[PDB]
Amino acid sequence: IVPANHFGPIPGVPVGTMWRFRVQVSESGVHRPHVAGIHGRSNDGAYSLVLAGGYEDDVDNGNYFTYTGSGGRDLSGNKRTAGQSSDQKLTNNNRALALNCHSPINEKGAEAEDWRQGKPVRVVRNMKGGKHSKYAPAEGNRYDGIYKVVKYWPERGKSGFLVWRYLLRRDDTEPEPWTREGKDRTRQLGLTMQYPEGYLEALANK
DNA sequence: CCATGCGCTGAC
DNA sequence: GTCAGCGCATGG
Repeated sequence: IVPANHFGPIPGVPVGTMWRFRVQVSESGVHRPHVAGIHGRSNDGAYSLVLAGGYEDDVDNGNYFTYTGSGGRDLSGNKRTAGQSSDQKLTNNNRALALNCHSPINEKGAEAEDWRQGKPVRVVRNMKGGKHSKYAPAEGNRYDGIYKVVKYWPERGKSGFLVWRYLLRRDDTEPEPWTREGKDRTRQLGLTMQYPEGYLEALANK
């Protein structure tokens, strides 16, 4: 298996692979955190991210998307998500993702000199993003391939609070799973939704 | 030890 | 559709 700080595609996991739950995506190594949208280390970079419609400032255009950093929220009361109530900061996961950009870390944001030389990020799209994106899968989670950070910057989001934004652009030879070519490949590879052991059983009875 | 957290399940 | 809160993994 690969280390937790592995950059790039996970061997044996082609674009198009699908998992019903986040813990399954974690177990595969594609996106380790089972909750966080970003998996990264503040002195290395981000290895992967998940688009799940969790942040109102995200803009999903398929091969291109504007991702929002995490944080800027009050999670007291043992919460995992909430609306924006404070300015986000270029720290922890947010800092890791900015490091993927082919440019020195910049507190005011930056643009890549040559975006193709930036560190790769494995991208997963979750069905919940389907509320505003036509690229989200109908069910579960789907690995969509490698993307790179073209630029990142801070600005006031819909809430009026400062949020960090990142422009990601796809850089993968495997076809996008939402195109005719991607669907054909998924079919040819016989990829199907992965469910936990005995999940469907208990699911039906519910 | 402690902060973070783009989930998930059940009760309206 | 809202919404309250819990275990756990990862990073530091």
